Amino acid sequence: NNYSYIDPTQLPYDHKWEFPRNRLSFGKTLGAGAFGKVVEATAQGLIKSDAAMTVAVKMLKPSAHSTEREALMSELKVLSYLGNHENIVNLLGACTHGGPTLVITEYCCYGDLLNFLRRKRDEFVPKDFLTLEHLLSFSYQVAKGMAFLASKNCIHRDLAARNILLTHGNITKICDFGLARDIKNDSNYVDKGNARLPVKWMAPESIFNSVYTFESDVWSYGIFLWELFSLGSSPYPGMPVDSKFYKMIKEGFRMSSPEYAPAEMYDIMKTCWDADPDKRPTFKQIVQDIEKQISES
Ligand SMILES: CC(=O)N[C@@](C)(c1ccc(F)cc1)c1cnc(N2CCN(c3ncnn4cc(-c5cnn(C)c5)cc34)CC2)nc1
Repeated sequence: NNYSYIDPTQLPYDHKWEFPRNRLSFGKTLGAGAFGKVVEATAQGLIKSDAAMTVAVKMLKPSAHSTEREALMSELKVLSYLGNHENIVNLLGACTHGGPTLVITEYCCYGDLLNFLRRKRDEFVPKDFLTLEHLLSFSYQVAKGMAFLASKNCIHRDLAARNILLTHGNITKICDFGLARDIKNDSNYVDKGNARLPVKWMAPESIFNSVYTFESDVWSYGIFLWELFSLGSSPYPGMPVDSKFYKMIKEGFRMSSPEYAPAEMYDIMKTCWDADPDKRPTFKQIVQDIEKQISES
């Protein structure tokens, strides 16, 4: 074939990103798991020659298999291809010469939104009080970031309040692109792996058939909205993940409206959870909907 879709993970690493690893000073661990960790760090001279800035640095454990090493490089290449957006945790640099690959991203000083909502829950106002206006703004910003990803033919596959971070100026940023994929060629992705999965955030077709699409990211956005307007409650309260859970989801059980969700935001949630993926809204449509809500506020 003389025309093809360019696979961003096949492109060369662009050395414009390269930063000297001796100019990083690691601080505390921000997240940790089986394969590696993300740490806070000081980067000396990263943007301005004479200034230090705080960054986040993603790194694998020395024992990481080659499956994990290439996945980290692939994530670096996807972030390089996507480009910059206000509502994602942006790539700032990488250390790839010789030693372990380090991926340097923006640091979000307020941490993840799930923990933020839970801390602010008891003083929420339906001073520095969380308000409904904050929640509408966060819903809008995450929709904008996801619309951006979809516009680049990318899916995230783990959208959840725990993977939205908060930084200065009430700006929310989507983080953790380890499972993000460009799906330009086939319009879906079939997960063949065997890791633990975020079942309560997954579309039914992802649970039952391992298929991930633009539309399954939209399902997870609906679950995120329920977390958001519930001020950080866990989804499907009182329902463990077991045979009954899957049966109920398949038969059409859905969560009810959070107490603080405006009717038009619960309306979005319900459409995000349509059993038919074709009936779910796109992120582009969601952005326009929330825009209209904010302007009428
Ligand atoms: C399955 C798995 O192993 N995942 C691994 C463990 C993984 C790791 C390495 C690897 F190579 C492959 C996978 C994983 C992947 N991402 C992450 N994070 C996403 C990025 N993040 C942040 N970014 C930017 N700023 N920021 C600020 C805070 C913060 C916290 N408190 N306060 C006050 C601020 C947090 C972050 C937080 C965690 N944490 C672990």
